[PDB]
Amino acid sequence: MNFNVGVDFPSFIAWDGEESFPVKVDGFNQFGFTFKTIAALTAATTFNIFYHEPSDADPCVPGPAIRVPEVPFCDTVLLSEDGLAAVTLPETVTPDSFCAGTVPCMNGQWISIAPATGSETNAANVQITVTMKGATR
Amino acid sequence: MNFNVGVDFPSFIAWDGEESFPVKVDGFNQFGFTFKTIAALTAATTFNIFYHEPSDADPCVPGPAIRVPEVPFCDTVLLSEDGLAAVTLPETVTPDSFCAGTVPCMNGQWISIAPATGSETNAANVQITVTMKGATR
Amino acid sequence: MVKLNCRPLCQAPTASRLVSPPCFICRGVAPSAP
Amino acid sequence: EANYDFLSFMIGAAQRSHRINRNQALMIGKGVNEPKGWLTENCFPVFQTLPVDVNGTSTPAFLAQDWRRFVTSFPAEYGEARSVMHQNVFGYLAAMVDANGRF
Amino acid sequence: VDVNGTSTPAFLAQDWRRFVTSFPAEYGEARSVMHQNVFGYLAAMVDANGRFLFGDGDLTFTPDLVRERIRISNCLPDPTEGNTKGGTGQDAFAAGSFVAAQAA
Amino acid sequence: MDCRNLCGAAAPSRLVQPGCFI
Repeated sequence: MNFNVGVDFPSFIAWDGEESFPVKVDGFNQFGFTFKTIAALTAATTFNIFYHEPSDADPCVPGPAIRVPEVPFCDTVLLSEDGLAAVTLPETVTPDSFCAGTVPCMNGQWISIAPATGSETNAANVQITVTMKGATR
Repeated sequence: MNFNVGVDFPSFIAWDGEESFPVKVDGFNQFGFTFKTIAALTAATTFNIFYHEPSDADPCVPGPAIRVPEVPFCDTVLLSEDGLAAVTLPETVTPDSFCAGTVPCMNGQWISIAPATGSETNAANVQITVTMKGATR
Repeated sequence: MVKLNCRPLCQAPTASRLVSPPCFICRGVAPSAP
Repeated sequence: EANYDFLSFMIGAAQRSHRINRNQALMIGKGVNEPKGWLTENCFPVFQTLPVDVNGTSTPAFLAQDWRRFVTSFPAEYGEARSVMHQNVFGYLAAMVDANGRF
Repeated sequence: VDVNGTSTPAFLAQDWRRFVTSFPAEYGEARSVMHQNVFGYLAAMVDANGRFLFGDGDLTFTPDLVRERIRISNCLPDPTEGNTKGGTGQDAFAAGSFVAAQAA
Repeated sequence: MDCRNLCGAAAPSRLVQPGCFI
């Protein structure tokens, strides 16, 4: 008795192993992340979050990819040396285990994920996609 | 205040425009499909659906892609060539415009989507994902 | 809508075997030799 | 007519079929339209006894020691646990024999 | 203990009785502490005949440990690591692994 | 930051018992 859940929480590709994809998050108001590997990893992997602004040439296309600054919560013990938002998939994840994450503060209209340099080898086996929650219109 | 929605409706890739991937839904109870068009198409894009069963070699690996059967209901009066569940994204669908789909009756362990014979070149510019719901595992 | 109904004439018996747990064996004894 | 009441016969051998299929499902119900059987769910801790080598064969088997441990190895902090199996397995256990020949 | 020439470590009910009886009696009543894994590995002891060394003929061995002056625990080092390290081949107790204790 | 699993994969738990050790 499944419901059509394409009319609610529609997912979109973000990183298909070797290509980033800015997805529009304006109409939506909440969004998370699912990390799924197709093989085993070799070393720990890191992924950098970016965001785009509407390029003046057209309001419905992403502009450049500007960096996202991670905002600290309470009870924090460490900060990224630059303050920049980035997630990490730890080593020893078997490719039948999805992994969750979510940025607590949005900025821009298109979110994007890129393989942090020096870790793009495992990136191929990694696939990151995004789901959302709201329509608002 | 975007909740961590990785858990509580995650999702995975199903068809990256190049190849299919059976996405386990046996551990789930409700699910659905989300299409996405990246470029203007040429004609109606038909997609065959399939369901899989666990290989006797390993209960955690897909077997073959058995043909999911189309099921009718109250006003279903347009059955296909004896009934084989398969969908079709129509023409006149611009980019940044996602679609929704579902299968009324689940069968097997996981689902898979393939470009119907003749829609491959059009399928080259589509990306299809699957999103689950609620499950207790 | 004639519904059929059929029974056999002579029945055959049913035999079977009664295999039973084997000898007690040791899956490794301490005092032994190579 | 036809004195034997078919109505009550069916009213009985509908609930009987329902009950037996309910039990079968809740035991090994395979996902779709079948309540998930705890057998096929396969997230229970499952212990497999190691085989025995009879004159160099490494033949699978099962002796009373494994059973007694599998019963006792249950963490008592969870509470009282009951065991379920076939009567064939029970007769198999009651039919165990030592090397000398005694039960 | 020896096996096929190899001298892997092990533990026997004889050693357990030796340890529990070796307490200086004049001290006083000294109870013992151990993991349920150890008590299970013990109650599942089988002789060369094929008989259980304890509770012979009732498929389980269950004496009241209070009478047998044994308090049980479950977050002790548990020498049978994950209840899988009995030892005939590569399952040796890895000598240097706590087993049990006893004190007043 | 919160990670999951799909299959049980708890199949192999080979319990060992004290053989005839004498």
